[PDB]
Amino acid sequence: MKIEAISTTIVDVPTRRPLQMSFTTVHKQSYVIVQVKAGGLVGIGEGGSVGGPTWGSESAETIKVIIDNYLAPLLVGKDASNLSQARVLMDRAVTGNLSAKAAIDIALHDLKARALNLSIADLIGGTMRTSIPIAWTLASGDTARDIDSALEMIETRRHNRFKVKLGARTPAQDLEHIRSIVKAVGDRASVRVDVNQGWDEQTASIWIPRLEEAGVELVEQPVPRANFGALRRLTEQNGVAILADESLSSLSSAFELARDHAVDAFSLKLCNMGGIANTLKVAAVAEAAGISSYGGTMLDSTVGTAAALHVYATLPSLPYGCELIGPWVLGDRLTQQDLEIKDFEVHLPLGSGLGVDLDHDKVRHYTRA
Amino acid sequence: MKIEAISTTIVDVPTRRPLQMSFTTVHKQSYVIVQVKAGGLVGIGEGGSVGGPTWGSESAETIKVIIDNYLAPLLVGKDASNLSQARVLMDRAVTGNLSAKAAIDIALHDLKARALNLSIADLIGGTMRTSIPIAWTLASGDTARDIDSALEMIETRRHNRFKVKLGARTPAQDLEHIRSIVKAVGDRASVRVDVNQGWDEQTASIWIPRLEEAGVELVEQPVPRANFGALRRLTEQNGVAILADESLSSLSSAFELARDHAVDAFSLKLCNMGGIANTLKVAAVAEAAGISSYGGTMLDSTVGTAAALHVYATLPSLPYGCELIGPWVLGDRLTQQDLEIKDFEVHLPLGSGLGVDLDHDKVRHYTRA
Amino acid sequence: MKIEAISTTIVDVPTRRPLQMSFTTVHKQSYVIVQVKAGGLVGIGEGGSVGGPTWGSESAETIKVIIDNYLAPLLVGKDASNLSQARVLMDRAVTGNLSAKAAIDIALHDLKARALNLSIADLIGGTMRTSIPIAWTLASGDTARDIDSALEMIETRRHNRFKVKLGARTPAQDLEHIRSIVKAVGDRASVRVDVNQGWDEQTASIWIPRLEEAGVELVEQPVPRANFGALRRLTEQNGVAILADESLSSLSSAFELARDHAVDAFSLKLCNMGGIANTLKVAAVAEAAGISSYGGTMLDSTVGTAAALHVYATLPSLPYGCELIGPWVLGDRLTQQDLEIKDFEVHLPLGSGLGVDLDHDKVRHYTRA
Amino acid sequence: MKIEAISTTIVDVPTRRPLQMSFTTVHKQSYVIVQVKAGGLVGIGEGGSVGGPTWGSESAETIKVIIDNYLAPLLVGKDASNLSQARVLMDRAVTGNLSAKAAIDIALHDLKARALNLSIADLIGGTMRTSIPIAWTLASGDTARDIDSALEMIETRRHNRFKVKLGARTPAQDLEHIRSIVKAVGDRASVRVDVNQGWDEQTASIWIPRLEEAGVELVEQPVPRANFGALRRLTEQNGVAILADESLSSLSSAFELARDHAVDAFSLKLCNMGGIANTLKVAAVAEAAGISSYGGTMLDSTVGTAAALHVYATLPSLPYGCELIGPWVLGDRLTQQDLEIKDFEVHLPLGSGLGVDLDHDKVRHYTRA
Ligand SMILES: [Mn+2]
Ligand SMILES: [Mn+2]
Ligand SMILES: [Mn+2]
Ligand SMILES: [Mn+2]
Ligand SMILES: [Mn+2]
Ligand SMILES: [Mn+2]
Ligand SMILES: [Mn+2]
Ligand SMILES: [Mn+2]
Repeated sequence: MKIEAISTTIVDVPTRRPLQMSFTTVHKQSYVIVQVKAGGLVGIGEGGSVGGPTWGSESAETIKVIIDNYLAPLLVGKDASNLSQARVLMDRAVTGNLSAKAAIDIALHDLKARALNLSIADLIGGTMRTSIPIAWTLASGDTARDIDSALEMIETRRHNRFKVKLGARTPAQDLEHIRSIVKAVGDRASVRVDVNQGWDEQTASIWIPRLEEAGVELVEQPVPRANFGALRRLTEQNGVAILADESLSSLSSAFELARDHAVDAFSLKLCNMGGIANTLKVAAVAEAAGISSYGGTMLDSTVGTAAALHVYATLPSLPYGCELIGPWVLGDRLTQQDLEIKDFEVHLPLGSGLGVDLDHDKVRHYTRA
Repeated sequence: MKIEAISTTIVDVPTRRPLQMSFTTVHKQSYVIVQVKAGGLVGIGEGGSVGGPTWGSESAETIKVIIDNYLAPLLVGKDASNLSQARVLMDRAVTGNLSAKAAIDIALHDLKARALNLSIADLIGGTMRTSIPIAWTLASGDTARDIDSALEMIETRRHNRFKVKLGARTPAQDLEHIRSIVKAVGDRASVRVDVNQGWDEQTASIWIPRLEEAGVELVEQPVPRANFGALRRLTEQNGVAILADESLSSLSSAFELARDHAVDAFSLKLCNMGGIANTLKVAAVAEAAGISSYGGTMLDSTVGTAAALHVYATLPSLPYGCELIGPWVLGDRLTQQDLEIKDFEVHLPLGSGLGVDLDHDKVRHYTRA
Repeated sequence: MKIEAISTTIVDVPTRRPLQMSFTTVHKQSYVIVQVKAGGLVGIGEGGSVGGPTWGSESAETIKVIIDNYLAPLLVGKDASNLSQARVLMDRAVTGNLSAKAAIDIALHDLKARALNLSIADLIGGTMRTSIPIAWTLASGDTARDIDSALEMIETRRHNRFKVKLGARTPAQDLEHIRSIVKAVGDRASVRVDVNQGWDEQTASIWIPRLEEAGVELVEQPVPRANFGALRRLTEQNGVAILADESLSSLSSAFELARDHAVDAFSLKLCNMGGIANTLKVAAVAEAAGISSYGGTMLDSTVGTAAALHVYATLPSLPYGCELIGPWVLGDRLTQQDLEIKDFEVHLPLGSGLGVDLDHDKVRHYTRA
Repeated sequence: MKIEAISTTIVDVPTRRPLQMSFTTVHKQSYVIVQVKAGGLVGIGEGGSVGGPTWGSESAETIKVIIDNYLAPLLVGKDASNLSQARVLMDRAVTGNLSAKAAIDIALHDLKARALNLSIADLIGGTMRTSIPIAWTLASGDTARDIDSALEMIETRRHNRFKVKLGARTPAQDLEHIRSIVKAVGDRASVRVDVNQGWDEQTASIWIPRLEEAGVELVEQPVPRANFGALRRLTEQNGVAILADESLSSLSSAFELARDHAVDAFSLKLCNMGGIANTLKVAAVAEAAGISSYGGTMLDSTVGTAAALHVYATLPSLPYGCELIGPWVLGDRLTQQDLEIKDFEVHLPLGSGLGVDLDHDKVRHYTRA
C-alpha cells in the first residue's frame, strides 16, 4: 500500500537507575517512536541511542529532524511493502544517520508482516529459536551490590550471564571487582565485560590475559572504536573472545573487521546498523568470515527490543546469546504488552509483526513537549 | 504447513544447438524438477547442472539420489514455511551438493510465497527492477555465424550484450574472432567473454590486455577455478573487469575472493550456491567488499530462470545485467507460460511465487525412463 | 590390455558399533566395489565415504552413478595399463567426484601390478616399511568404556596410539574426558584428538593449549574445513601439531595449506584425494613444504585399506603412523584374507597387486538390492 | 635383485661446436656413465653437467668420486628394485651432489623397467605423448649464421622452436639480434631466449618488455639464480613467460619459487634435480601451484636424453615442449641407437627401459685415461 504518512514522536522514559556518561548522569532514555501509515494499517519502529550523542553521533533530536525533513518526505507516496526500494532510497538520499533509517525500516517490516499475518521473524524466513539466553549488565559501581544483584538474578532464574562494565576504575581495581563476582557466582553463571573503549592497547594487552585467567568469557570493545589494529592484535594474542561494538556501523566496517579477523564476534544492533536487512547483511559477512554474531542492544524500549528479537531469532547461531535488557532498565513500558524473561532467556512475543503494540496513553504521557 | 512429500523428476530436454563438452557433444540438458507438497499446495524447484558433472561435480543423477535418500526424508514432517530451519537442516545433514539443496530451497520459497499471495521477489523484500538487460552467448564456433546471430539479436531488439566463449581455439584466433565481432556490432552492442578456465596465468596476462584493447567489457573465469592468486594478479593488472564463475561455490569462497579483491564481479548462480538465501548472502559479501553482482545461469529451464530472476530483481545493482537465456537454448518448455524478452531485457513473470507453473504434459513427456 | 568393462557394486556392511552422524545413527558403512576387467584379468577398487554425504559430498549412490554414467564409458576400450592417461581422462571429463575416480584408479593399479607380478607398493617404487603403527579411535561416548578399551588394546599389543573424537560434549567435558584417558594409559600410549570441525576459532584457541598441556600429541581439524586462516593462526600459536583432514581435497588445496604452513600435517586419504597418483602428489607437496604426512582413513573395508597401506608403505616418513582401522570397525569382511595387526602395527599384505582378493560370496551377500 | 656392483666411467665426447664458458672455450662434454649390475642384468645412467663446474657445482670428476667413494658402497648389497629406499639412502648419506644421485637413479629405473619388460615411461605410469616438440638453441654468436641455421631447421621440419642465448653482447645488440631472427622466421617459428643469469634486475626490467614486444615467447633465467625476488617482480610485471633454470635444484627451491609464483615455468632437468622420482616431485609442486613444466637439458648424451624423454612423456602438460638436443650437439654417440627428430618433435625410443643401449666400443674409445 502507498505510504500515507510517517510520524515521529520523541518520548523520554525514566530509567530505574542513573546512566553515568562522560560528565553528566542521565536519569532517562530518549527514543523516537516512528509510525508508518499505509492502507489504514500502522507499522511501528524505534530510533534509539544511548544517553544521547555519547555512544553514537545520533540523538533523539537528530533522528526526529532527519526523518521529518529528509527521510519521511521521500517515502510518502511510495509502496510501503517494497522494503528493497525503501532501504535504497534512504541510503541514496541521506548519508549516515543509520538509527533514523533503522526506525523507519523496523516500522515498514512490522507493517508488511502484519499485512501478511506473519511475525517479522517468519517474514524474514522463520525462527531457529523462540527464546534467547540473555545477559544482564552489572554496573552499579559497587562490588557487593553487583554480587547481590547477580545472585538474585541467578536464584530467580532470570539471568546466569552477566556483563560487567569496566574502564572507570583502575585496571587493578577492575580485576579485583571481576574476581569477586566470579568467586561469588561460581559455576552458576558466566561473566563478560565491556570496557567501553576505555583502555589503550598496552593496557588492554596486559589486563585482558588477567581477565581471561580470572574467568571472563568475553571482552567487549577494549580499545577506541577506530583502532582496528589494536583489536586485531589483542584478538590474535588472547584466547578469550573479543567482541566489537562501537567499531561496527556500516556494512563496510563489518567487512573491514572481518577481513583479517580483527575480532571474534560482532555485536549486532539494529539501530547502529541501519535496520533489519542491513543487520542481516552484517550477520552474513560474519558467517562468511567465521566471526560470531551477538545480540546487542542500545537499551531499547520494548518496541526496539522486540524488533531485535525477531531478527536474532532467525540467525543460525548465537554463541553468546543476547543482551536485550532495555525494557527492564526503563521505569515504564511504551507498549501494551511486556516481554517475558524466564529460565535465563527472553522470549519472542507471539503474534504478527513485532508482536507488540504501542500503548498510546503511555506514549502520550512520556512525549516531550 | 507440514511438508507432506518431496518428489524428484529427472527430465531430459533437447537443446536447439549441441553442447560441446570435453570430448562428448551433448544434445540436451538434464534437470531434476522438485515438487514440495504441503497443505495441499505445491512449490516447484529445479536442480541444474551444465552438461552433467562437467561445469560442477553434480549431475541430474546425483541430485535426485541426494534429495531422495538424504534431504527429502529429513524435511518431510517439518514446517515448510520455516525456510531458516530448512536451510540449516540441509547444511547440517549433507555436505556440498548445493544444487540439490537449491532445488528444494527454490520450491520452499515458491510454496511460501504463493501461500502469502506474493511473488518470490516481493517475499524477499521487493523489486528494484521488473526487467533485466540480458546477455546472449555466442558460441557457434564460427565467426561469420556469430556475427549474423548478433546482428539479428540487435535488430530484433532482443539482445545488445553478447558473451563469447573462448579457450578452444588459439589465443590469436580468439582475438581475431573477437575483433571481427566487435567491428560488426559497432556501438550497438557490448561484448564480454568467458574463457571457461581455459588459460594458464601467463597466457591470460598476455591476452586479456589485448581483449580489453579490442573492446571487451568483461572477462569471465580466465584461469582454473582454484587459482585465486592468478585471478587476483590479473584483476590488479587489468582495467577490464574480471568475473568469477567456477571459482565461486560456498559462502566461504565468496569471502576468500572478496578479501583481497581477487575479482571485480561475482557470477551469482542459485544452483551452485545452494539456494536463494545462500545466494543473497554471497551478494551481501560482494556489496560489503565492493565487488559487482552478475546474474549468472546454468542454462536453466523456465523454472530455474524464473527463480533467478526473482532474486536478481531485488538486488541494488546489476552493472552487467544477467545471462538467463536457458529457456531459449532449450528446444521446448517445461512450464505453461513462457518468459518474455523485449527491448534487450528479460522480464519478471507476473503472479505469486515464481510466476510460472509446470506443464505436467511436458514434464511427463521429457521424464527419463 | 584394453579395458573390457568396469562394474560397480554397492555393498552395505554392518558396523560393530553405531555411527553417530548429525541427527541419524548409522549401523553400517556403504561402499562401491569397482572391478576392472582387461585381458581376462581383474583389478579391484573401492569408493568410500563416511556415513554417506556427511564427511564429504559423495555417497555410495553418487559414486556408482558417476562411474556408471560418466567415468566407465570413457575408459572402456582404453589401455588399462596407461595409468597416466586414465587419470587425466577422468579429470578432464568429470569435475570433483574424487572418491569415484579413486575407486577406478585403485583398480587400475591393482590390475597393472598383478600383471607385472608386483605388489602395488613395489610398482610405486618399493617399500620403506612393511608395517605401520596404527591408531585406534576411541569414541564410545563414555570415559570409563574408552579407558577399558584403550587398556585392552595396549595389553593385547594391538594399539598404543589412540584418537579421541571431541566436539559433541562441552569443551570442559572433553578436557576432563581426555585427562582421564591420559592418566589411565600413562606412558604406555599416545593420545590424539579429532574435533571434526566442531569448534570455532576462539574456542579452539582456548582449549587446544589445554589439550596440549593435558598430553595430547595431535589435534585434527579443530575448525570448519574452509577456515584456513583459523587453522594457520592456531598452528602458529600452539606447539601441539595440527592435522588437516576435511580441509584437504584437491592438489590445489594441499598447496594452499602448505603455502603459509596452515597446518603441521596432512591426513592423506586415497578416496578424498582422487587416487594413488593424486595422493602421492599431495605427499610430494607436503614433503616440499615441510608438512608431515599422516595415513588417514575413511573407515574403508579391507580393499580400500590395503590400497592405502601400499601407498603409505612407500613414503619416506610417517611421524604419526596411520589410522587404517576400517576392517575392524566393520562386522564382516569383503575379502578372502584378513589384514594383520600385531605389536601395535598393521602389516602390509603379501602378494601382487593389493595382496587381497574379493570374497564373491561376501560381496554377493552384502550387495544392496 | 641384489646390487652386485656400480661402475663409473668418465667419457669425454667432442662437441660439433665450441662451448664458450666464462674465459675458456670447451670443445667437448664430459659425462659419467653409470652401470648398475644386479641379477646378471644391467641398468645404465648418466651423470651430466654443462662445461664442468660452470652451470652447476658438480663436474664429471666430482660425480665419479662421489659415486665411487660414497653412494656406490652404500647401495651394493641392497635390493636394486627398491627405488624408494635407494633414493632415501642416498639423500641421507650424501648432501647435494644431485647429478651423481640422478645417474644412479636413472640406472636403477632402467634396470627395474627392463626386468619387467616395460619402458621407463610405462613403469612410471604410462605415456601422455610419444613425441615432444623440441627447441633448438641458436648460439653461433652471429646473427646471419643463426638465421640460416633456423631457416634450415624449419625447412627440414626438424625445429620450429628456437632458443637464443643472450647476455654476452649489450642489451641493445641482443634486441637487434632477436628482431632480425624473428623477422626472418616469421610465423613459421617461435623464439625463446636464455639470458643465463646475465642481467641485473633493472636491466631485465627494461629489456624483457622489449623482447616481448619483439615477439619472444619465453625468457629463461634473466637474473642470477639466487635472486628470487627479482624473478618474482619481473614475472609479475611482464606478460612474456619467465622460466626458472639455475634457480631450481632441490624440491625445497621448487616450493619456494612456487609459493608466490616467482616464475611461470620450471625447467625440469633430471640431473640437477637428483633423479626421476625427484623430478616428478618438482613437477607435482608445479602442477599444484599453477606453474608450467618445461623439458630442460644439460646437453646430455643419448642416455641422459632418453631418460628425460621417458619422464616428460608421462607429464600431463608441456606447454613449451622440451630442449633435449644434447645428442645432436655431440660429435658422436655413446649408444647403439640414435634418437629420432621428425616433424618438429623428438620421439620416444621404443623398447624396455630407456630404449637405448651403450655401444661399448664407443664408450671404450671416449673413456678418459
Ligand atoms: Mn583470540
Ligand atoms: Mn558495548
Ligand atoms: Mn582490474
Ligand atoms: Mn562461466
Ligand atoms: Mn604449531
Ligand atoms: Mn578426521
Ligand atoms: Mn607475468
Ligand atoms: Mn638455461
